[PDB]
Amino acid sequence: GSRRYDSRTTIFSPEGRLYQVEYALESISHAGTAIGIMASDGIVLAAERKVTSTLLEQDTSTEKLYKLNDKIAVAVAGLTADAEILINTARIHAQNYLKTYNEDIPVEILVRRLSDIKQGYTQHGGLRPFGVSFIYAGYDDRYGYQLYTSNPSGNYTGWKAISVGANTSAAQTLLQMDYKDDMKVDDAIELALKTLSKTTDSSALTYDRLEFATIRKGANDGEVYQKIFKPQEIKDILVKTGIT
Amino acid sequence: TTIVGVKFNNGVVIAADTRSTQGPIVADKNCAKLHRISPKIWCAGAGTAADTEAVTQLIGSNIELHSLYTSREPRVVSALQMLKQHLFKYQGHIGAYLIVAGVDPTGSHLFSIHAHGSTDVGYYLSLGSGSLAAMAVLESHWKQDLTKEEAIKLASDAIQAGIWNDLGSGSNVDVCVMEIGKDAEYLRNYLTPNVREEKQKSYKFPRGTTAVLKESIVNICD
Amino acid sequence: MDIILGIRVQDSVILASSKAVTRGISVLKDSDDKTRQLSPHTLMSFAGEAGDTVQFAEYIQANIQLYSIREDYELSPQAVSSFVRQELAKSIRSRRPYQVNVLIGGYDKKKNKPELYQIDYLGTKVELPYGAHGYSGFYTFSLLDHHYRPDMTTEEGLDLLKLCVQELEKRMPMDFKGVIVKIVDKDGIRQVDDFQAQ
Amino acid sequence: MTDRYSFSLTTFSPSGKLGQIDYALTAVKQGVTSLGIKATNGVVIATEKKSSSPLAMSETLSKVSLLTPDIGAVYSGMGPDYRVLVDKSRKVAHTSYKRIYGEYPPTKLLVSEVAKIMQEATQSGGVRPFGVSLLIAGHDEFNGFSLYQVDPSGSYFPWKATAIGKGSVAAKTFLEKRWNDELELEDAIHIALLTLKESVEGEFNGDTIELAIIGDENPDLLGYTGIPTDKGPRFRKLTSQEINDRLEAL
Amino acid sequence: GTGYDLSNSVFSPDGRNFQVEYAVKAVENGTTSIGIKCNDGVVFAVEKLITSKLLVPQKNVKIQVVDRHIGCVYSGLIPDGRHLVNRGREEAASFKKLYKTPIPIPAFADRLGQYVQAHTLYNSVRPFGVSTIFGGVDKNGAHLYMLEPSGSYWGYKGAATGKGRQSAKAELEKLVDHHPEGLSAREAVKQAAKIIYLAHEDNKEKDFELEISWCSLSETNGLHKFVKGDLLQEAIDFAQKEIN
Amino acid sequence: GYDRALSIFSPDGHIFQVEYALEAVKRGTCAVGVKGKNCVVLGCERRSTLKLQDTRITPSKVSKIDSHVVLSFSGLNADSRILIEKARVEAQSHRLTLEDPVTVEYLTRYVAGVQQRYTQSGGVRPFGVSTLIAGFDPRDDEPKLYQTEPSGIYSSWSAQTIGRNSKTVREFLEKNYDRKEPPATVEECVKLTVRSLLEVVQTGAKNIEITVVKPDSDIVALSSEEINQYVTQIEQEKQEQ
Amino acid sequence: SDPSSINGGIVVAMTGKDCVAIACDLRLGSQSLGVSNKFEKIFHYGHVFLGITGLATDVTTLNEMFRYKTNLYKLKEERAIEPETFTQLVSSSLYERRFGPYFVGPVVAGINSKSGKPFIAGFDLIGCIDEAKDFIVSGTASDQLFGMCESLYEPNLEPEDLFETISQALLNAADRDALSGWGAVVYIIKKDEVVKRYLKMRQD
Amino acid sequence: AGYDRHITIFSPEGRLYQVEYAFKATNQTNINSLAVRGKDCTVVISQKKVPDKLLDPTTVSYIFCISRTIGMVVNGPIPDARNAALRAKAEAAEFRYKYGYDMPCDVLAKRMANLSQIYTQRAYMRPLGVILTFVSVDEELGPSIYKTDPAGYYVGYKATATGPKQQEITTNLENHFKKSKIDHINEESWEKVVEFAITHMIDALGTEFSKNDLEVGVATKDKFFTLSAENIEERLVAIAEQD
Repeated sequence: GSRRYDSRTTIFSPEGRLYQVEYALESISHAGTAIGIMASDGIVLAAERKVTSTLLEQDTSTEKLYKLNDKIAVAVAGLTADAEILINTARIHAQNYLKTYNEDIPVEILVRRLSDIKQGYTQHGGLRPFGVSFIYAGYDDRYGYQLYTSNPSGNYTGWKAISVGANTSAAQTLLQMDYKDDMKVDDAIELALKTLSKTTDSSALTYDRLEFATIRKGANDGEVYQKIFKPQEIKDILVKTGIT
Repeated sequence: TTIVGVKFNNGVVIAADTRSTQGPIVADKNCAKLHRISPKIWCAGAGTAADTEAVTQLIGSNIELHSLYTSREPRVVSALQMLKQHLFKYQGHIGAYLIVAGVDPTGSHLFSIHAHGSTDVGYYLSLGSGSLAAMAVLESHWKQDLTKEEAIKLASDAIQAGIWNDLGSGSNVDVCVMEIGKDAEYLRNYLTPNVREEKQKSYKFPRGTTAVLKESIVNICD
Repeated sequence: MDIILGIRVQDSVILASSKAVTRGISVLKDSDDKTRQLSPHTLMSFAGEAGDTVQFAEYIQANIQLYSIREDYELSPQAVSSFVRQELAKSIRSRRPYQVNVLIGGYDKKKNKPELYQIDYLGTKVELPYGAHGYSGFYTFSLLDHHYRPDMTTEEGLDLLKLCVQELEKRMPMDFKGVIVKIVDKDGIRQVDDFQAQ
Repeated sequence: MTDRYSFSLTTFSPSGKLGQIDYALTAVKQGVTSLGIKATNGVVIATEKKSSSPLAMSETLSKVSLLTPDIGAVYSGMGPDYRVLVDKSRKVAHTSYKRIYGEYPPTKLLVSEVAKIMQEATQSGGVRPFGVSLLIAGHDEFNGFSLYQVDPSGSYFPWKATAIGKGSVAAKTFLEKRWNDELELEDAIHIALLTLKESVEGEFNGDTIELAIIGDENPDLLGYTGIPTDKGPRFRKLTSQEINDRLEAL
Repeated sequence: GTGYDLSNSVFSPDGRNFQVEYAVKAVENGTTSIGIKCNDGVVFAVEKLITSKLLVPQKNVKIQVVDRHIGCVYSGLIPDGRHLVNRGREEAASFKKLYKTPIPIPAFADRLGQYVQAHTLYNSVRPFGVSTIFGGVDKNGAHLYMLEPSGSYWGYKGAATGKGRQSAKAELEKLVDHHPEGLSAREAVKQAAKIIYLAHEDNKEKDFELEISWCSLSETNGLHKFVKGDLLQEAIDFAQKEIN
Repeated sequence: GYDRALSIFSPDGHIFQVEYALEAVKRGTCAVGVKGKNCVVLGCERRSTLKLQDTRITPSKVSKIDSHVVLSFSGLNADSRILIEKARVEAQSHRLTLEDPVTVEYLTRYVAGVQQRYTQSGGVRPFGVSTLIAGFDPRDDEPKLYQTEPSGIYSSWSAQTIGRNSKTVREFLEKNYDRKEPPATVEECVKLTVRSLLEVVQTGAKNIEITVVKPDSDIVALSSEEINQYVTQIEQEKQEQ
Repeated sequence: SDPSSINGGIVVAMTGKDCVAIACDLRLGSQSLGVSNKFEKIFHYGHVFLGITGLATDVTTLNEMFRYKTNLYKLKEERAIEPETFTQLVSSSLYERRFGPYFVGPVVAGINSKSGKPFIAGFDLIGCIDEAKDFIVSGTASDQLFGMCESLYEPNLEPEDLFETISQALLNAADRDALSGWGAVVYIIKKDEVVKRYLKMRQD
Repeated sequence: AGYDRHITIFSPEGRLYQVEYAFKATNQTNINSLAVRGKDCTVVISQKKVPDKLLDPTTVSYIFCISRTIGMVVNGPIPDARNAALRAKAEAAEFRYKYGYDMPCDVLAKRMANLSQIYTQRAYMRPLGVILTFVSVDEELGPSIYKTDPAGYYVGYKATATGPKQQEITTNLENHFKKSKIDHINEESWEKVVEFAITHMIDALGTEFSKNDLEVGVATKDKFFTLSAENIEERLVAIAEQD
């Protein structure tokens, strides 16, 4: 009978826990460290390209930092594949929302959108969750810049800054140490890069080992501008940190 | 519209006008109604041009897939099948009409189909408005064992008959030769007797002739 | 048909609706409301198919609040107009399409601006200084084209309204049994009770 | 009957792992070592044609297969898994892209699309991940040549060059040794020969080996003439001759 | 490992399904029953075990007919074959509905074997606990088939199933040698009767009843029908003599 | 398609999945609410395990289902959201269908079944969230306090807490609250709340988050300052002795 | 009851020299009633622009749909769409409606960014692809348009000449349709830039 | 855990034992069969074993005619054979129906292989423990040989055999074919090719065969068919002459 074979994903711990969720979180520990910060003027996105190599092609490669919308891009902690699913969906969802209201989605709506979607696997289906969590970087009309997060459990919060993947507590400490509310993006940039270089598990923090992006309302603007830095640009700003 | 095709000795060639119409009004002075189903299987269409193109794109896609899936060269019949198989399902409500032909491992093939799944086959085929004009040209000058040029020449003129004597047919001459041995050749505007004379006057305007309420520059990038 | 009237003046939107109700020969209700409040700053007026024009209206009304309370937020009429059209866009191609023709008056807070959208049952949307439905505008727009100025105050259009109403009062064959006059502004929605005498 | 396995078959380990994937990787690593190289002028992929019997006709099995006239694929792993994915890949490309856009998707999306499938196997119940990983090379107008590697994780990333299967480590090792940016395909072609030669144990020749490139468009292969815009497929498969030709050039 | 049997569709380490093999267990346990293809046609013979006097003679009938030309009989759990039989009755109906002809025995044979095998294909599908001897006269002669829960059936010069099949298979083999010519349905009737009693000697511990049916291109014209009355009683005493 | 029955009577007739959901409830950060004479107040401890969060954009542990009716809970923030969702639809539905917003009970009974369903529902686990429901009925100021739990059971409470340690503060509340005298003043009701809060919260203002429903869709959440001021006052009166 | 005729209004594209000019009137109306002189029938995606004539709500609706799709495209693409791709997209979308069809005249024009080439295209309502190298016209006054364009047009005008050309072409044609009127907008479109203009006209 | 044995999922080694066990049920029926492309033709020879008189021998075949052109021989449980053949038979007509021409042999195999591949990946589906052998004279490919496994894996063959002693027959032909260097038999008449194979069948099996002993089928241009015992014996006659 089929019963033999069910891992019974959604069943509660005797303590009321979901080990898959637990273990998904656990794989996320193994995920490449990814960090994001809501500055006063913008939001910074930097994450470590994990498991890199020489003939690994960096430029086209994005394994972490993906753009759902021009006001919403995200960093990914988890299976690259799984997120891309949710990535695509959210985009549509936003696009739908856009196509619904001709207006961009307030980030949480999209966030909570994916939140319950993860939660979909959580409470039903016998289906494994995604081993993925996210940095949600978004700008809205309402709260302006918004930095959110999610966990495979779908539980999700806002942040002034946040880190995911490995070394989170370390980063969190460094972040919860060094952060201050009024920080400008470029400060947070290096600050992360500082945190990154330090929380870097490898020897050196290098562009080719990183994905980086920013959400910023430019100086000539009224269009809050997302940007992913090119490896060189990353490598360039990598120098600007003095990290060189 | 006049679309034609003629099996010749070593293969088959098709032809159609470049004239596209909206009712009395020429929609496109020069269009292409000929379309590749597969490199060696080509078709042009009559009735709804959208349909003709639309379904054609679909089928060849399958054909290609099927061809890949078979890893063998397409066979006109399978397309021929799918079409009616496709079309007949729509009860002809997709009004496309097809002269479909192609050379394949099985050989050269020439086929006509109508919206409802009616499929016909013969050495020579013409469809569209002026097809009758062509069909005349066909019935008169078709003989068995046509050469390439015979196929070229005969098909050449049948189109013209439509071009000249059919209002829906005119503009320029499109030719796709499909020969068993070789690659097909698509001859666009193969014949263009219809060249418009130079305008008796240049109507170009002096600038400032127009009143501009307002001007602005549309941003492109972000 | 009924009479759905609206105007976006400088700082506010005024919405006017014929108060009559007719089934065949009889005028059932002369006191009727033909409008529904979507939000404090979003009011929607509508005329069209009897059951539908009610059903669709309230239907949408719940929807927004639902979203609204969901996000604990009052939407721009723009989105609302955007939204509503989408419904019509479906419904017009639905099995039994709504026949409904709406004015969404609204005051964008974020813009601090009134907003007046017209959408047909076809689901064609436009924001206007002023608008109508069916035979309504056919008399009026002239006066509006004549008199209207954007700056025109809350009180002013009302007069212009009454004139336009009077025109309809005069030129329209069917008695509309008075009109309701409501106003969307920064304060959102309120009904002016006294208009036929004004 | 009535598949009652609706529940995800692979589940996160107490360690947060997906063993089937890991075991797929295991099986993938078991796969016949197969490589790919993205050169300046183009990209090449290569693998050893595996004969489990000379009675069997190797050519009748194709480990490299064109997905689009500019895109073709190769794997290391269970042939059958590779087989069906090809069709879907082929199909989804037409459907989800061409039958929409009338053309052949940029290498990434198709890759992104393919990997999507493999993920689904990992997640949806009743199914197991596939026994292969994929080296995929394609040229598109804007991104030009590109080379991708997709896992049963459904993860995919670009390469300058790479190899999958057993000797791939040793290969990639030698690849990194050999590879530069400015490698032209032919040298890269020659390079692959050199490289795969190592992963090759028994006979090494075009009849033992499977080579194909993403090259310049091939009007001859277009199967017809008269269309200026379409100059034919960039992909091609290489003949044992051409192979053995360059195996002289060894 | 172990427990491969514990789920149907599972392959044993040697690549087998023990469930079916276990289903085969009760098949043997199934009442011994036989079938014979005579010269023109076939004969179906089955022992009817008398559990008690409260049983009403002739009433509970084992051999079941499909269409009008096809009789069927099975050792195993009665409701199983019955359930199956109905499906066959369905099959021919559809077949004839489509083909306007009564179905060829082999045609009919094939369709079932699939449906049985279907129950080998899923760990949730309980294989069949029966093996049906079945056949009849068709366009070309008759045919004699016995289908196993394995999804395997064959053409049978003679067929037997259930407990006493050995005693049967003995006698069948004999008549093959006794009559490589063929056999008259009458003798086919008669001999089976002996065989049954002989087959009953395994189950000799209890009294039984004898049910025999037949399909004769000659005598039933190709219909399938029971043996009844004198001719029935004939073969009885014919055997009841010969049994001594 | 996944029907598998997770919720099943134990040998002794229990559903541990339910019983385990109770744990995530307990595991869930404590939540509490009390109904003043005219009013109801909802205390919640912010999960304090982390900080540096933006609390503005981070949702409140308490949430409004409808202008006159709010809910708070303890359990997985996920499970709530769905529960949070359907109820919101429900009210609007009731609003639409019945030309009227729900009675607090009505949605309460509604939400209960949803849990209660997923119990004898197959192929799904129950929620891990127990909830507290607050609101004043249409045209009724009266405090309506409802406690639900993944077993889908609801009830009215003079006051109630849920989550971790709720027993502790409950004991506080059980004695500290008096039915004969609801803390009529919102503040004193809030006060009694915060008093009960620090009994668990262990010294935080931000750690605490407060919300008050008044009649006629009057519902307000309290700022840490307002909170702290009570925190301050409460401490004093304690310190005073 | 032609859903095309109910809104009326018209759209035209042209191929200038190394440029393209798209135009539509600004008028909207129900039958003889005009409604929005402020209505706009052209839209733009990245560097690729779309004017459409027909039933407006469709145009409105579709306008999203592509904007909807374009992003999904572009985001996946990580780049803007080229028209000819977008061309297929439209026809696909339309013929997808083959028996559900919108009432639309859509006209697509842009400058291919890679080739730097100007481009135009135009469609029926079910997505028949009409591509010309000169001008594409859509809307009730299309008949007028050819009269203007096929006469006025000449290859590779300079944008303003092109502008001036398409202008009087549009303007004059507009008056000769009842349903088209109330102002006109033009996007003068170059590889880099696009110029928007408004054109005085008869407001009757 | 250990259910990986029971179901289809990668072993810790990434293996499918249900598949590999299905590989057992292949030779379970213990029939050594072979297939060879002749010059123009293709011939399949197989053991026809009749355990019982009471059987109808004629009803016993693992060689199935899938199409007019395509016959197929099966190695494994007769039900799966009876199962699979129909599946194939369904395809060709539908292929023929859909595609206007009869399915070339490989395509079938390619098609059928997918199913196993499906069963391979699908859990509730068990695979079938049969190995399938697809031959016919393909108008484009002439003689052609295709053999599929429960794994969904298949390939062309110059020639191939199947059975317990398949290994040896393999060797014999390899030797012979290496000796011949040519993929297919030079013999024009399948008759010889039949006798040729039976020879090498008798050879590599070291076992003589009577007319009943062998299951035989003949792929010809546009037609597949199977021989009678007479034809068999007829071949058995001449083999007794040459040998």
